[PDB]
Amino acid sequence: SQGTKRSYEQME
Amino acid sequence: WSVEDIVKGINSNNLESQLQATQAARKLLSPIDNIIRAGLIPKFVSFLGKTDCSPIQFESAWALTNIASGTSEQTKAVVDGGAIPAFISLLASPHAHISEQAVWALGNIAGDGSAFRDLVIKHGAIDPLLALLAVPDLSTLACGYLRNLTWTLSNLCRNKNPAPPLDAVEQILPTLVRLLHHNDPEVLADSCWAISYLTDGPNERIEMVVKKGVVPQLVKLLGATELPIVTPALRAIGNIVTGTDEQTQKVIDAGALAVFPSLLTNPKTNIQKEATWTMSNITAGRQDQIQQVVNHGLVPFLVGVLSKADFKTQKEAAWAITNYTSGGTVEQIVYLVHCGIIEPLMNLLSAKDTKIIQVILDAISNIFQAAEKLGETEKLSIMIEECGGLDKIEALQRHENESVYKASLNLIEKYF
Repeated sequence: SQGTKRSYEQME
Repeated sequence: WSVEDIVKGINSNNLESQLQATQAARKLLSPIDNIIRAGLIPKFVSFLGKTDCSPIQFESAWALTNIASGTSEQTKAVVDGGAIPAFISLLASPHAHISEQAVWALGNIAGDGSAFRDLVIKHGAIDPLLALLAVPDLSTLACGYLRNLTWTLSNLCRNKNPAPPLDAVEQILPTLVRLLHHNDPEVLADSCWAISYLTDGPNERIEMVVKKGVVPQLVKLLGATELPIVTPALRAIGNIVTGTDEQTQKVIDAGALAVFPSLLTNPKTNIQKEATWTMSNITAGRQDQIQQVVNHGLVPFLVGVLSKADFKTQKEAAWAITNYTSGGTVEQIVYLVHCGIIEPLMNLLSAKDTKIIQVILDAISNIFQAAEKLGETEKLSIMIEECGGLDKIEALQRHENESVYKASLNLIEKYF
């Protein structure tokens, strides 16, 4: 497996 | 002068009467809807084409600029009056001060929304704008002029729904890269903001930017002292590492990780949060990329952030940890535990935020899977208990969220 990329809008 | 006096002077066939009147309309605006009601905006726009009279050109651009800085109805009045193609024509004016007025004006218009932005683009503003910046020495340009040109370009890059046309971004990008090598803080800031806008989208938008070779200069700007420079630089870097592993790799190879000990400990909350966000996406990468986080000695810094930061920054730290444990090796996870990750992780299990609970439980689950391959599950269990973790995990069995009570139930039955 591998970690989850989160875009800027996904952070906020 | 009152409105009627100006209307008479502007509508006369005497050029100097027209000039005097436009000067008066400038100072009044310096009663917008009464000016518009008299239909003076199309007069101002036509005066922009009087090449043989730069004074009335200047006065008109000024008047049109004031009205455009008002409400949406007034800005569209200026636009539907035809200010956009008129201003674009003045970009190549032999009068530099007139060209500058046109730049600033086109900048405000384009910065209103995607519609007006694309209108400025579709009337062909980009080529003459870039031509102005194609000089061998940027210092030949007025500092205010250069700043306005940069700010205008960033507005042409700004906004989604829809994002700017691909060909437009393609034409603008190399100029933005060169502006990143400037020394003026404001020029650097706007250029970085422009980059942050372009990297705020699908991987294809990221790839365009990264392929231009912009990353090494971004990383350098990341180390600047000026906060108005660091903030968009960090945003741009952050957006890039949301992409593919290889796009993220180019950030790493540029030496970005060396700046993060200062970023993660920066007194400004926003900088800390977005640096931690950035780290979370890097630990979401491959094992060799996670190892780079380790080698730069960033793990104790992440542990520090998870322990002693504001809650929303703590949440970003919890994401970094879980992403670490998802892709990391058993060896990388062991080192993580030795940096004292367990207690601050447990402390946040009592947070009222459902998302961070799910995220932390996933981290715990991943760490147990590593302990299993070590034959050290009991010791991990005892460690989690001794820092108040067991009490919190059990309380989470009566949680309202399905993912939470399932995971915590699983952990209890399985290891406790």
